[PDB]
Amino acid sequence: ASQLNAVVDLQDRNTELSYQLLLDSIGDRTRYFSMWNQAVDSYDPDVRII
Amino acid sequence: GYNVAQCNMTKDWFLVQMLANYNIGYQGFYIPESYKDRMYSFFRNFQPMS
Amino acid sequence: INFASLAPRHGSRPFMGNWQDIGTSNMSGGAFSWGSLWKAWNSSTGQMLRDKLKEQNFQQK
Amino acid sequence: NFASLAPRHTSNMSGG
Repeated sequence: ASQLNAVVDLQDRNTELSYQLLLDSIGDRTRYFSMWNQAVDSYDPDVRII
Repeated sequence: GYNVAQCNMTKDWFLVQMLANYNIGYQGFYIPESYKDRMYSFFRNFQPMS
Repeated sequence: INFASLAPRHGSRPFMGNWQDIGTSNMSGGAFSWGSLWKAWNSSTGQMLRDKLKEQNFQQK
Repeated sequence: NFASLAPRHTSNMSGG
């Protein structure tokens, strides 16, 4: 009925990074979930450090 | 004579990071509990080299 | 001071830790509730993935 | 009052 937009998004927040940190905080991060394509990037420590 | 961990980090900065992340530092340094140290936490990614 | 104020307050109830909290641990019979989770170069992938398993691994979040 | 339903038998970035 009333087009009172209930999402007021600013360009100062970084919602992507916020969700990235929240997913780390509440649950384990290593495990892979295919549905959300939930697979955190990571390097091989024997490649980053020789 | 202000370095720690056999690296370049000063005692001040290491103390501040550990205090900010694990409430550790006023009662002796020690490896924080694993659940407090997530993937994006400080200590996990700390990697001194020489 | 009731000594109370000095506590992190989490909600109008000053959060004070359990009374029975002082402590002992010597050698045998006593242990804690958070614990140790823990040829060459051939296959590769399962291995990269497992190295990645070195993070928080259980619970008590 | 609602016990007939029960089975019978905050995170900001920091906070340590």
